[PDB]
Amino acid sequence: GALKYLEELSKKKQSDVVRFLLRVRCWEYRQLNVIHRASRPSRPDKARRLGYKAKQGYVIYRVRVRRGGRKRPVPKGATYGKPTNQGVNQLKYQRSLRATAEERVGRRCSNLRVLNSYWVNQDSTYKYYEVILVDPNHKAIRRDPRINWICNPVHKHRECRGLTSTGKKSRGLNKGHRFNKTRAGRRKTWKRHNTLSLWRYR
Amino acid sequence: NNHFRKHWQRRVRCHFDQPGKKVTRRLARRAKAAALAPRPVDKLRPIVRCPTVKYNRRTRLGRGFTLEELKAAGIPRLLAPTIGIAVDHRRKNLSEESLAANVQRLKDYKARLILFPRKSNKPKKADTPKDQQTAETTTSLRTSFGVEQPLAPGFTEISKSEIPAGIEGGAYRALRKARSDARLVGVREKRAKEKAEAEANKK
Amino acid sequence: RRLSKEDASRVLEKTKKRLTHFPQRKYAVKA
Amino acid sequence: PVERTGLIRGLNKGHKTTRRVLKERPSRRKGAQSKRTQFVRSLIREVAGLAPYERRVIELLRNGKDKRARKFSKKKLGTFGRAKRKCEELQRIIAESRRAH
Amino acid sequence: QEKKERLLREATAIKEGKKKEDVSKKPYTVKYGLNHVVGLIENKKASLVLIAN
Amino acid sequence: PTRFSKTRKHRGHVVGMRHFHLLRNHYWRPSINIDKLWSLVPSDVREQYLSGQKKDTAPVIDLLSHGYAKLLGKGRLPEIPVVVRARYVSAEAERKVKEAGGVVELVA
RNA sequence: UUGACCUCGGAUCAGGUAGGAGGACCCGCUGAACUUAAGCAUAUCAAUAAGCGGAGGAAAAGAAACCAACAGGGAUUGCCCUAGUAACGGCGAGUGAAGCGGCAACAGCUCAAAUUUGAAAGCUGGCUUCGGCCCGCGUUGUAAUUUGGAGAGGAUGCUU
RNA sequence: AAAGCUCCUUCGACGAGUCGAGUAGUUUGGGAAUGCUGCUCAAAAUGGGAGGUAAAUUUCUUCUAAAGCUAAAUACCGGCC
Repeated sequence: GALKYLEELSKKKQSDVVRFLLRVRCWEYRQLNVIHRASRPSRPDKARRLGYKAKQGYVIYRVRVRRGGRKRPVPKGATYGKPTNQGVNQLKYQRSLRATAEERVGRRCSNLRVLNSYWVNQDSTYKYYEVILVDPNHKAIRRDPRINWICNPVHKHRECRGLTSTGKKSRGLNKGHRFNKTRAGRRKTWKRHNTLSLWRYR
Repeated sequence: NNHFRKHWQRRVRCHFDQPGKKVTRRLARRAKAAALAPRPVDKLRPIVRCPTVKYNRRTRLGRGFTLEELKAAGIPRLLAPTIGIAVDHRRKNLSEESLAANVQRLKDYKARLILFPRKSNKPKKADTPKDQQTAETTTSLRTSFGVEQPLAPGFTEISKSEIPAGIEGGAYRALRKARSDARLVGVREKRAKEKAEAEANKK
Repeated sequence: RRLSKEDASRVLEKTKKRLTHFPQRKYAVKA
Repeated sequence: PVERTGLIRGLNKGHKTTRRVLKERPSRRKGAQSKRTQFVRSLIREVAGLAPYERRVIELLRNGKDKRARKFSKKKLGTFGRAKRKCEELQRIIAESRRAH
Repeated sequence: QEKKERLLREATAIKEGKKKEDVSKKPYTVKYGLNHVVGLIENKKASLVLIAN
Repeated sequence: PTRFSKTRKHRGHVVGMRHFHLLRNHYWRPSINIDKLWSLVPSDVREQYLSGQKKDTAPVIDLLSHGYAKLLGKGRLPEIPVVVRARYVSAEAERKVKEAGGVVELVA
């Protein structure tokens, strides 16, 4: 069908047609609100492969977040401790702007569950994302075995706990020797390695 | 070398619940056995050889049987987990010996298997008849189908006429020669190709 | 707020076919 | 497969077994070209065109400055192998454009 | 509604025992749907394609 | 116990290279000398061999089954032919086995 | 003129949902200093305390873009061992894993990328005489089929 | 009506501001081999990732990322018994 062509076209982000579309849509999204509902996904192939369905109970919300680093909220931008040899301009937030976008969209629609999200645009000030959300109280959602896992209470606010794709990436949940400290949870692994274990017959 | 410079007393784990946890595990094992009876409490596992050069002398139980093993033993991959056989799609059979041993293991299991019909009134041709459903049964496949011979036999007797001649030149010299040839693989190849190029130039 | 029993026990058609033609069997192993 | 020597060191070391020839696993087919994806990628290349860095490299290749094109492609893409593959692809599109013209 | 009527009339004929080949005929309709139309174009089964503005 | 301590009495009176990602299983190769080689034979059969009730047979010892990879050459052997299968062997151990009338076979 | 789409709105419209508490344990974010290094900006304390967000009866992780280099193992988790080891470290105080191996427990799967095209076969809601009938969603794709262990197309004859 | 097995000429779609690279901060035993985040550049089709010393050439071995679900063994200074 057409979505293979859309995926190959969305690969080519520096072609004339794609840059023109990105520019005009970025101006439009800048004129719109910071968080606003998208009636349909502007990247239907990306939304479909991330799990969006044209079924009642699926919504798309478009959100823009300020890009760059993170600034520590100390008075006059200076701390009164030991020297750090670096300023607040070079501090890095450990989660992604995609995660920030998902969390703000979830707070805006607290009755829904964040399924996934995807990049749609960026400029010098903002990054633009579209978040797919699913209504766990809708009958079409609750009757579908491919999605009714999300109705269970253990999936309340997955984006706040890092259970989305960008959250798994940021927590470093991958197999191998490069992810020794983080594959099972960093703090859990640290507690296990710093726990002193004393048996009865030692 | 004492690592007590953190707040170690916040995360001291004692184990005064060791007998209680053993009792809990035994109760769970009894409940699982009662729920699964008359089936065995565990699945059938294959015989695999441990990796690395330290542990390749010894065999142990693996995760599950391969698809090639199931195909050679005549058990479909969808029926196999439903009759107490573990299936592992990641493992491959690179050699004939492990494949043959696991196929023999599966054939022995299928010979000793009793299969009750889904409906009592209508038994099928693949099902065990009522006059053969009565036999003494086992409940531990890890015991009845365990690793019988984990290591090679360390002692064997042969006649004095069958003593091998041995490697010519000596075993120590054979090891030294093998090491030297391995270290001089590439140098001899470079010399050979240089000689071939010189012969081609001045033939 | 918990899912109803019918919706929780509802299953896909491919899984239904698999459970129809290959269910968990009652079996025993001779000693 | 090559038979092992039965020794602990040297070339072809290791315990002797009868090696099997496996049917090739479907998970290892990745990277192979398919007719549909080839057709779709060719059509999308025709529809979209080229990137500005690709235009710079193809113009350097038209002038024949191959080493500078390889260096610029490595700077743009990051790795030497990806730069070499991109330069070969741009050579092929120059060749088809010339055989068309 | 027309489809439901066709199904009911065909069900009457099957209730009588007549064949679906006897009671029905090959349909001829405009083909729509994006993936379907793209597939038809690739398989060269499409005679004419109208694309929305 | 607290009652035995001295405090109760004192109550009232107070180089080279660095190897990244080392795997010890690469370098696993335990060694056994030849003076302990006959201890690997089971006791009764060893007594029969040393007394001389088996003059037409030779024992075959697989060191890898007992957990040894190299046969070293400390000590002396009796004049009995023994087949020894090992991954590694030292020159003196092989020479002493050959004087005893056996053979050292190389395995992997 | 009349109507249709698209986008954006209103309603004490019909039906739902969230907030707060708790927070021992769990998932993240943010984040010290006393202390120890003669003092001290690397370091240590500590990727800890305090601060913020989010769950459950467990959570999390989880069915390899793994480990390996072997005669190869085979999702995750935890215990024992690996091991105070490989490694990191001003002017050195110190820090410190992993594969294999034994055990406890084991369970596997769902989508996107294909045209049902000889028939959207799918679904929310409203009213019911409970048989169904309507208003809609949806072709910018809802069902069936397929997920790499494969599968699709054929051929084949038995089984469920 | 669905479903499994066997064989096969052929076909066999497989996730992009993502992978990867540079740089900065932080983190790690991985201050030559770690992860995460921000900024800049930005992929491919037997291709890609990894193979704990930087690079080129030729091989080899393993997997198949950028979508998702899932009990048990594990924890528990809160609550109830």
